[PDB]
Amino acid sequence: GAMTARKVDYTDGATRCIGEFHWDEGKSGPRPGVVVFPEAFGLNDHAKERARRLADLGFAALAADMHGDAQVFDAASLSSTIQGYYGDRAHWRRRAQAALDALTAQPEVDGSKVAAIGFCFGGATCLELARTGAPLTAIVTFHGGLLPEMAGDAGRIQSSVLVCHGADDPLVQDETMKAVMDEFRRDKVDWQVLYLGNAVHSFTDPLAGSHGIPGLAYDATAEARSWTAMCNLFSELFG
Amino acid sequence: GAMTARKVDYTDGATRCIGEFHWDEGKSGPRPGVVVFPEAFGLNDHAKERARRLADLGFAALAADMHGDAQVFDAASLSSTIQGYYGDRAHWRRRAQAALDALTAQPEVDGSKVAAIGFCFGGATCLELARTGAPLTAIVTFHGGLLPEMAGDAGRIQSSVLVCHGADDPLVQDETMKAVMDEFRRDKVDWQVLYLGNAVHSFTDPLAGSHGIPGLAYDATAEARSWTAMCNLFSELFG
Ligand SMILES: [Cl-]
Ligand SMILES: [Mg+2]
Ligand SMILES: [Mg+2]
Repeated sequence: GAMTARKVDYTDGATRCIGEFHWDEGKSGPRPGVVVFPEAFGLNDHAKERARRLADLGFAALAADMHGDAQVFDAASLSSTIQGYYGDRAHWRRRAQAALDALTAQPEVDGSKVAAIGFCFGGATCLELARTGAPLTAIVTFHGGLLPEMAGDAGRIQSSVLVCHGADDPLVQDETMKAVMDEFRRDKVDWQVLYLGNAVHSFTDPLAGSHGIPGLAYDATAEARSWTAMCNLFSELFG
Repeated sequence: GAMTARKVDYTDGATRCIGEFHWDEGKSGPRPGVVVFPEAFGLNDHAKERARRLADLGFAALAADMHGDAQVFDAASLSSTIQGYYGDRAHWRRRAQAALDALTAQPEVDGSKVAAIGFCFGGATCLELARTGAPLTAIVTFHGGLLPEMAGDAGRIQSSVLVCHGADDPLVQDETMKAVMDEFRRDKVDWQVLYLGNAVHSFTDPLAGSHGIPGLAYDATAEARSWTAMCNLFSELFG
């Protein structure tokens, strides 16, 4: 019947992280692995549920702890450490790589077949990680607040890229989306961008409206369609 | 085993059209109907194959004859017909509606569950037809050279809209895509736009390169992914 989950301790320098690894015990042997990067709030029920859903699709999934000590922040207390990441992208990248290493350390994971998904800040985190040249098959971002690349990033992405974007999301500027697409074009990345009408930021979270942060709202249609697009990409590229 | 096809005679004023209707004889009773609008060349093997593939998915599909007398043009001989449509959008719309009426006339079609897909000019045709307020559940455009709306079109689309766009297609301007998306936003249409990286115009046709028209090339990845997105939307909205 049910999927199983277990805590995974890992480190990034002096920071101790506690992720949660989801897999189907009913399935035997190595299988594709997915890192799930949460929203800025941190490792929360939303991210863990997405990892569970991935285990139910036949994957081994690690819900990542970016902040360390499984810390969760509310809207008020958040800028430390989110600005920490934007102001030091090398540090941000190492923290993401630590999660990918923790995934690949699990014996249920086929290390040759790994991907990453992420939500909001976690979506941005997927793209940062891909830009290091990590050996990812695919990344999928969900309402990710993507950044333009750093000098030296050109040509490094090895993964397929699917960006699922809320078409009315006020937190992501048109100019940024165009710049990122132009990077993908330049490098001939295997890329897609799916614009989801009537969707804003955090469209995948039924609690999106609970934070009192403007520009965040749930849209079940966008959640379903983006998840299906992700599922299709993984089925195409794995197995 | 195999799907079946039959010719369907219909008229738009003085113009006699000969479409081709595809269905599974193994399936009994009314089923969702799809009009397939071809590229500018006219009713050809490419369009008929897509109608066949739709019949294999459980739909009743009419490959439309826009030009009349099942006429096909090559790249050289094409403009007199095509400029005819762009210079008289009301006429273009009536010609499209005649195909939709011919579909709905077939006893295998559930008239309450109809959609339209189109390729290139046929994609543009789907959007023109939806702008009349036709009772379509969904339209899906594949490398469609979409036009901005006519004065008086606002609020009229009742269908879901999925636009599958080749991200490097030189025949469709960024400004046009942005304008169309802004119409969808304004009216709160149930819309998506899927940008397919590395794809140009006519990405769904393995013969795209055979016409000697610059900007046209096949991309099997884009063909597959756009077809899957279409199939998903139909499964979501029908049944
Ligand atoms: Cl669903
Ligand atoms: Mg490459
Ligand atoms: Mg509406």
